[PDB]
Amino acid sequence: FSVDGYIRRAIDCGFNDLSQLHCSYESFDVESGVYSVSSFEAKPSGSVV
Amino acid sequence: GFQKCEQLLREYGQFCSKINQALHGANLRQDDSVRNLFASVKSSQSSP
Amino acid sequence: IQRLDPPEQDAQIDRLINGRLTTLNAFVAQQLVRSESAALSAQLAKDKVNECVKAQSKRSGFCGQGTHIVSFVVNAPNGLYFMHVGYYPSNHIEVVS
Amino acid sequence: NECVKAQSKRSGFCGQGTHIVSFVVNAPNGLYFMHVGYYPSNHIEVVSAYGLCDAANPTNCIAPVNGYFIKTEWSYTGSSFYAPEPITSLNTKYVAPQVTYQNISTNLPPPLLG
Amino acid sequence: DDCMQQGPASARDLICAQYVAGYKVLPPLMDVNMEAAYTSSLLGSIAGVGWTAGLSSFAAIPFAQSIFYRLNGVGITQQVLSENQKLIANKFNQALG
Amino acid sequence: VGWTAGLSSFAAIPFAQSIFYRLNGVGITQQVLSENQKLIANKFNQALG
Amino acid sequence: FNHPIQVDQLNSSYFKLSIPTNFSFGVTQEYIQTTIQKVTVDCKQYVCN
Ligand SMILES: *[C@@H]1O[C@H](CO)[C@@H](O[C@@H]2O[C@H](CO)[C@@H](O[C@@H]3O[C@H](CO)[C@@H](O)[C@H](O[C@H]4O[C@H](CO)[C@@H](O)[C@H](O)[C@@H]4O)[C@@H]3O)[C@H](O)[C@H]2NC(C)=O)[C@H](O)[C@H]1NC(C)=O
Ligand SMILES: *[C@@H]1O[C@H](CO)[C@@H](O)[C@H](O)[C@H]1NC(C)=O
Ligand SMILES: *[C@@H]1O[C@H](CO)[C@@H](O)[C@H](O)[C@H]1NC(C)=O
Repeated sequence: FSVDGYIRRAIDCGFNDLSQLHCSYESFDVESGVYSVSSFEAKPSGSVV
Repeated sequence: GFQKCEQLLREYGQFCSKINQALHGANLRQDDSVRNLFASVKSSQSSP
Repeated sequence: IQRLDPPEQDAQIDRLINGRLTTLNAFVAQQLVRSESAALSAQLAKDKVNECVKAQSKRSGFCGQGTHIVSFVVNAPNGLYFMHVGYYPSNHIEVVS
Repeated sequence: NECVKAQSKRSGFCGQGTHIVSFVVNAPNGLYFMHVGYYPSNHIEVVSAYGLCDAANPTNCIAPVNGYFIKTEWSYTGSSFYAPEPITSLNTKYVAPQVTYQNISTNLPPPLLG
Repeated sequence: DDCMQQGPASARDLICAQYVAGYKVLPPLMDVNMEAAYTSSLLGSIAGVGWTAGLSSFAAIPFAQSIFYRLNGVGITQQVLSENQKLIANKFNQALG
Repeated sequence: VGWTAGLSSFAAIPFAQSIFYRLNGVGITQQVLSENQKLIANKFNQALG
Repeated sequence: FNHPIQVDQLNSSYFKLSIPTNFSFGVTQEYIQTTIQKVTVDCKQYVCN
């Protein structure tokens, strides 16, 4: 949010792992490093009943 | 000693096992600390 | 138990459980912090006996203040009480060397 | 730095006994120190001097270096192992005279034969 | 039993609380006489341990003799220590007294 | 490394030679170390073995 | 209580020396932990699955 309140820039926090990093620090600029982020989930391919 | 409570306590997992083990280890730590400390204060030779 | 039936009795007992579990976790966390601290401190005591008491130290400020001469040790309620005897100069004068 | 890269003179810092040499290997969550110390045994009691002075020349006195002057007349032994050897200029230092030094008048060691 | 036949010593008696609250204070690893034995043997080792090279031999020398070597070792000459032995002992005694 | 003054020079000397200096430095005389070099090495070896 | 060797003081200008006649080498073993296992947690997955 700019001083005048408009949104000029944003991060989609679920787009990729880099985006998740920015969101977790609530910043567009984070320091260099190696960070753990949410795992890449396995998803169901079907169901058994 | 209330059974209803104990029944509900069980749903929190082995809570008390964790309390007891953590303190048991913490208590062993002092016996080991003391044993080591005194082993080092101990003199080989000394005058009366 | 005497006042309430199970659907509400449960909620009330559960509040007491949560509070007591919290208390015990806090207690244990502190016994672990305090025992870790005491253990480090015990190693300091070990070093002082060897450096201070069983030897004359040349390390300024390790034992007592001033120049170390001799130290003694007695037991204390939760540890050791060190008695460091140092040499304290006074009435300094200036000379040319 | 104290143990492995150096011989330590700090009692109990490294291992027990008198430190000689230490080695290090890795361990699962850290280092495993291997401290080799010198452990004395079979101690005996002998009679020692604080120092020796020439009885004829009382201001000429010696003290042992890293050892003791022992009766056996007087001889020198290293501090960690009883093994009498002659008192020589290599195991003595000249010192100011003291009331506790012995006055020797016969078998004067070479540092006092002046 | 003390907490039953006499009861709590005062308000908030944490020793008697043990049998009520559900906690126990455990005894220390060594009794008092053993700890005293360790520091007593330590006292008797001081003069003869901090004396010369190596940690293997013991010089059973007077405490006073040890002090004078300790003072000489920090820069007080032997002529001074010899003239002032009674003064030094008195100052030492004042420091501890 | 544990041989003389300063941390800047390295004396590439035998381990055994280092041990004898270390023993001499704690109060065992050279006459003793010289007579007992094999005894000393054997005791050292027993300690590690 | 394991008593130390008692060495008497003398009423004289001499002193008693309790000195070794024998020796051995021994090894004091010591372990120093320098690290702990490094763990990260996917907190969102842990809590909500
Ligand atoms: C080996 O020989 C030495 C040298 O003779 C001997 O040590 C000397 O012993 C005498 C006493 O036998 C000391 O002389 C005096 O002793 C009294 C004892 O109370 C002191 O009070 C005296 O001090 C006063 O006088 C001094 C004179 O200058 C003053 O300076 C001082 O401030 C006091 O006023 C005095 O010490 C003598 O000093 C010592 N010598 C040394 C170097 O200390 C030694 O005992 C003999 N060895 C053995 C084992 O007998
Ligand atoms: C022996 O010890 C007593 C203890 O008071 C002392 O007064 C006396 O002078 C001592 N004798 C010697 C030779 O030191
Ligand atoms: C030193 O102790 C060992 C222990 O067995 C013994 O075999 C050896 O003969 C001893 N040496 C002396 C000089 O007593």
